Amino acid sequence: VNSFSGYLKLTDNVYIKNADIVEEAKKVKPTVVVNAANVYLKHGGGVAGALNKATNNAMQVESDDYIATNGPLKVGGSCVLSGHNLAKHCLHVVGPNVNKGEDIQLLKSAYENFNQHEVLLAPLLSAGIFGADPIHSLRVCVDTVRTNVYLAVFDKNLYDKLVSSFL
Ligand SMILES: Nc1ncn(CCC[C@H]2CCOC2)c2ncnc1-2
Ligand SMILES: Nc1ncn(CCC[C@H]2CCOC2)c2ncnc1-2
Repeated sequence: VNSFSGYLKLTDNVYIKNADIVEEAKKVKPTVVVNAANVYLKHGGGVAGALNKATNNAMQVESDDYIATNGPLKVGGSCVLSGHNLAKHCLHVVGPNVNKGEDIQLLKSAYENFNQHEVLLAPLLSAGIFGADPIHSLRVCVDTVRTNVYLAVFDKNLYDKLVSSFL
């Protein structure tokens, strides 16, 4: 049993809810919240900007030190950092950004990072300002992630479309 509430079950391991990933993290304090990161961990907008704002910029300060030591992530890669006031840990995952011309085949590699964690609260990778089709992102998630993932879909309109169209 876990603390996640109000989710619709899509498969054995994937659950979905119309929710802002930030308010959900604040309520649950999950072991792992996933950030929709870029390779520079520059948390300007989208899910990353919202998560970072909720940490009072502490996520960005920690991230700048990580990049100064390690250099940029790979598209499709990840790193584990603090979850600050939102979660125990934040898994920063880089999905391909279609609005920068990155290979959408890298979306599967991105979701494979989730398999290193038994339970996660996550957004749909490469959705929103990363420019991918969220229906596609949900299909790759279901077909790639084997651990238990609780997806927070911000847009109510999109949430209803994802559920209604799910095979
Ligand atoms: N502000 C900064 N940003 C980036 N780097 C590169 C770090 C690369 C890693 C990779 C292997 O070990 C070092 C910096 N070095 C010093 N200051 C830096
Ligand atoms: N605070 C937040 N800001 C942005 N997004 C992503 C918005 C993109 C669309 C497409 C997939 O889901 C919504 C969030 N998702 C959950 N919480 C979020």
